[PDB]
Amino acid sequence: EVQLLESGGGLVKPGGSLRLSCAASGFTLINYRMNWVRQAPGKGLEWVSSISSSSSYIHYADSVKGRFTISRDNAENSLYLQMNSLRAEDTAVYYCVREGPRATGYSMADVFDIWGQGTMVTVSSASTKGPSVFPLAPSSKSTSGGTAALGCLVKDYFPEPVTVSWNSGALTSGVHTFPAVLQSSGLYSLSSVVTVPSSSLGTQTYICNVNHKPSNTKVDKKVEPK
Amino acid sequence: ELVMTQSPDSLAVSLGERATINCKSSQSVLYSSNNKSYLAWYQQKPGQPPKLLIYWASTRESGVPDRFSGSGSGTDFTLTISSLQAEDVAVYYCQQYYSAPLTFGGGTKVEIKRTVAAPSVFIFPPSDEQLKSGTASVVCLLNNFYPREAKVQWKVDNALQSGNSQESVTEQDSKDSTYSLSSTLTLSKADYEKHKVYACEVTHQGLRSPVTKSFNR
Repeated sequence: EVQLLESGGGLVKPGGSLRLSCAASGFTLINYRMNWVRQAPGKGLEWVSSISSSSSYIHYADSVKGRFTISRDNAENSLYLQMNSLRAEDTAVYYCVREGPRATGYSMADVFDIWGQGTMVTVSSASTKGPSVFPLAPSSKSTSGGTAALGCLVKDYFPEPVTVSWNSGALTSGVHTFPAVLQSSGLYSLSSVVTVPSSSLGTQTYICNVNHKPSNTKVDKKVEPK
Repeated sequence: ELVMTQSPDSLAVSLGERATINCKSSQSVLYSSNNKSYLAWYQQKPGQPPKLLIYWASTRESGVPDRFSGSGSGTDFTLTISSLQAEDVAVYYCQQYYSAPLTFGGGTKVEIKRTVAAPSVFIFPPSDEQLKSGTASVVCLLNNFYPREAKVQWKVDNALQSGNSQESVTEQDSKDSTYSLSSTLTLSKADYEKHKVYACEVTHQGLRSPVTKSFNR
């Protein structure tokens, strides 16, 4: 009910620019001080920027100064980050976050008590490449006792992330989606597996739903036995 | 700029036992008047935003189970989870919200200590779909084992491979506290057809001796 829905992000060339936005539902922006926090793949959390309710007090982290403009639209219950002149080092997941209610204008700060799902931003010279999705067919060689393993190989894509769901979200138990690994080609590869009752192999349909937003690739591969 | 230093980097604790993490800040975050320490703890689980646990050093957020508790004042703080649960595995971050810019500790990874568990090993030959395009990926899967460390070795026609594989390991499972591992052997369709016996050889403390899964083609 109380939450922050983020949009924007994706692949951008060095020197390029990108605009993030966040929409709040379940509460009213006007009452809280709003921030952006980033987290680079594999590392810690870094405060990026903050904006008081009236936009009268605005601050930026050193690393970002001059290039980023935060702004706020209380009427629309929205928050924005305009990012210009982007660099490799700005590659990260960006979260919009609400500061707790004791934070006002220029007072002592409060805790980051509400976080958006985050938006990935990749600053790269390389053009995007959509994955190839290959089945990992269940067989007598992916079967142990009563359970069989099947899955999808999501190969040669750039940049991150790729999302994988099974049967449009229905199937979640037994699912192991692995962290992408970087290949020698400099492209990413990732695989998702599920373990299911052997008994069900003939009767239950198994599909993986691969989404790669950056290249507009939405693939739905059906995985077939033997 | 306040620097937050967490300790240890990594922690492993038996289920239901006690996990304690430390946070030391370069300066005191104790504010005279209100006498509160402006320190917070967050929990981050793989692929999720941090969740707030504790604020002002020792107050639980609404809805945070009481096994979570923070202590300390000024410069030294600790997060302790009195009885660790399988689902409490995450990276834990302290943050000072005392003076700007707000800063975070480098995070501490909290894992579970389980008894050793042997991997289930599965092998997958390349798809017809992928062969139709000149590439051949062979996938080896190690399912639900412990500890994390496992050695996966590919032998094509008994020839020990190298430089042609990638592996990936999941994060610790939030129910059974195990790991899974996926190793991919890639060959050009050409090289793939110049051989018969593809094999995955797995070595792991849960196995009495190495285990081999294979097939022909």
